[PDB]
Amino acid sequence: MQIFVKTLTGKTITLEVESSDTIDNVKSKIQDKEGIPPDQQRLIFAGKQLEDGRTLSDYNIQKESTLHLVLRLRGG
Amino acid sequence: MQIFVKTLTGKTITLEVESSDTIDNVKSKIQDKEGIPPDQQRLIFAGKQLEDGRTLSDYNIQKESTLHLVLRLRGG
Amino acid sequence: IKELAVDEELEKEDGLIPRQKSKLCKHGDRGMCEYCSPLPPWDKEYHEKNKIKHISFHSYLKKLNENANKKENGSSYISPLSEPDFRINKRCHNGHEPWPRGICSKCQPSAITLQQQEFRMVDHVEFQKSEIINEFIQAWRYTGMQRFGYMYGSYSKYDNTPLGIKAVVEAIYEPPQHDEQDGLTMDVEQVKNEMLQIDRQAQEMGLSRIGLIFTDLSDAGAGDGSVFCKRHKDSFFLSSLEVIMAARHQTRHPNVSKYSEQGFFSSKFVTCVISGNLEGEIDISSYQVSTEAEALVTADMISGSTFPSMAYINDTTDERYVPEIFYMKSNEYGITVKENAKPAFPVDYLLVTLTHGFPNTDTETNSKFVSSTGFPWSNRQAMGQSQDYQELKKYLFNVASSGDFNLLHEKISNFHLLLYINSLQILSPDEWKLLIESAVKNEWEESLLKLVSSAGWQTLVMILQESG
Ligand SMILES: [Zn+2]
Ligand SMILES: [Zn+2]
Repeated sequence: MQIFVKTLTGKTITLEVESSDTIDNVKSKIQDKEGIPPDQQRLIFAGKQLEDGRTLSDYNIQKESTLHLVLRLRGG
Repeated sequence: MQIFVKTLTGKTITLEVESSDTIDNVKSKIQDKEGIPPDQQRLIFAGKQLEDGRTLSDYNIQKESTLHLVLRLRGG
Repeated sequence: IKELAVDEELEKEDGLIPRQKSKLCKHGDRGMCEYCSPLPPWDKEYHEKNKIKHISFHSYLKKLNENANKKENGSSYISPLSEPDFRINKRCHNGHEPWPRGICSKCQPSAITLQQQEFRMVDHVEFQKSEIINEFIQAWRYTGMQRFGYMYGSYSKYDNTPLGIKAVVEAIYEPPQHDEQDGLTMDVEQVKNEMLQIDRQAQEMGLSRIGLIFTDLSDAGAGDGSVFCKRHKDSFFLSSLEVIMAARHQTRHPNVSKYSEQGFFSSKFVTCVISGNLEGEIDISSYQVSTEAEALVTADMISGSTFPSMAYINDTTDERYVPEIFYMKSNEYGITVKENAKPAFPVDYLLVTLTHGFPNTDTETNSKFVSSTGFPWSNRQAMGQSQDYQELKKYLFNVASSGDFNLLHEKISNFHLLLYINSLQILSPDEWKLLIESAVKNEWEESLLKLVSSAGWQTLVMILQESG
């Protein structure tokens, strides 16, 4: 289904996910086209930090729903 | 060889600088085109302020990269 | 057509000035002959007695209604309140149908007498807080160069001036400009594209761009003396280059009026300048331009001169016919009649003054925008206060990670903080419109709890805590 993956810098990129798929397929999709390892791939929905080992049925992710991604930036 | 210095008003200034010179010569070249003294001038390279005593190689500034120009007096 | 809510209230009230009985009255107590009759609000003799130098245009509208509407039949409703035109009618209603071949006196613009305007649109500009414009001068104290801004505000009645409108300002927005030590000049295209989106958020908040400010300080020695004295009686009051920027801003923002035939007349726009007093401080002053002559000739004939007091008059190229400009000045022996057969005529004559001031701190009706006035502004890239989301952890943070609603709502009513949030457009536009209306209006306690219970504000504090 169609979703709106939006990072912290306002860049929204359209991705694809199944309604019963896990969130690790989304984390693997960010690892493909953005090259981010999963220690910095932080998705947030409904004010809660989405764990990497869960599915979309717990957070009730529906079609055409936006996503809030946080990327870690550090000097050390 | 080529470089691009851009102000805050959306105006990019073309300049041809050597790859192995100092930053003070870059401030002298933008002085001759407009008439701004290089004491209050400052150069921002992606959020990093360029020091006038250094060169173009230690900051790893590549060809025709977008630069920033800002004016800030020391006493003022 | 519909005018403003402030403009219709000044029209309904007559604004008569009452008088008392006198020794010169010979009539009885139940009457009035001439000496205790009600005084008209447009008499300039009463104006200069209380040192009011203009006749408060809504009363000037009343003094022309007596000339338009009479006791006779009439049956016209002309209401001659229009902009006097100096352009040339091409059809000309005569036999000289092209202007390349023929011009007579009924279409020729007459010689400009240079008579001063006796009425001003805005009678008194007022401010909201001394901490608001203190941040504007603080921008000069960090980068040492001049600044620029636009003032957003509203209007209401003024009881000091008879039938007068006062100008209230609420917040100041700064466009992105290129600063310089001598003066300043920015691109008009990127400013107009930036000002289009600020007018969107100003509609729901009840704001309107009605003013602008630009600085001119020239610090003397940075010790005992504050600034130099550039603008005085012998020098220029307003430079001729800034007359052009003041004239184009008034033509872009017209004022709706039912009495005018074109539908718009008598623009309510203020131009304020920070220049400093004569002796020792940085006291400001404001003047606005004249509608009678300067407002229409700026479309064709205003050219820049090397003198700041005067402006050059250029020549005619096949469509731009201009009349001769005359003014009176003293010669080496006496005072003479109009002499000007020479260019570079002064522009300080075409300015009408205003009375600026700040209200008392002990009481007011409201202030509506005093949150901190210390938040980093949107386009202050010359200064260091142009931060990213690192500032939102420092500024508000939902204070101490658990905030009281009396201490949380007092920070949320900032103008530039609310204009920074909706640019990210995390919240819905319906939830954002009730967010800005809660911060600017009263009885906000029942609607602030509606904001914290929404999932959009929960996602805003969750995406801020993980980021730096
Ligand atoms: Zn009487
Ligand atoms: Zn004619």
